[PDB]
Amino acid sequence: SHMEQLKCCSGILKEMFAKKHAAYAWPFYKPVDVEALGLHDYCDIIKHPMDMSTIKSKLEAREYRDAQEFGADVRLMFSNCYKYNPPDHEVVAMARKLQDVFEMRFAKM
Ligand SMILES: CCOC(=O)c1[nH]c(C)c2c1CCCC2=O
Repeated sequence: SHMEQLKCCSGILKEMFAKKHAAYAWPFYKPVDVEALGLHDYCDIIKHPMDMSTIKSKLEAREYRDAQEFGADVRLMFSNCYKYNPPDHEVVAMARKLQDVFEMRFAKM
């Protein structure tokens, strides 16, 4: 059931937003503020920005046909972070910790 697997996707996103993961998930909660100092080049590098609130809205608006499409947006959000930032940036390590949560849940769904 595609409906049931999308309910699992909503459960994975709910955990990613949970207090347990907040110490490293918070940079991914909302769209990157491209007007902040140091982010003048974000829009030139990142063609398709993505964040957890936009994914939550896409789930609510039924913009994902299946778990594969939901997973693609979660992975786009982490890939944007890895592409934009230097490999030693604090946010890259936070993205890895959050991706560990996602990949384990997504694989076992
Ligand atoms: C202080 C507020 O910065 C953020 O929440 C935030 N989130 C992500 C994913 C990023 C940033 C800033 C650096 C670029 C980046 O990849």
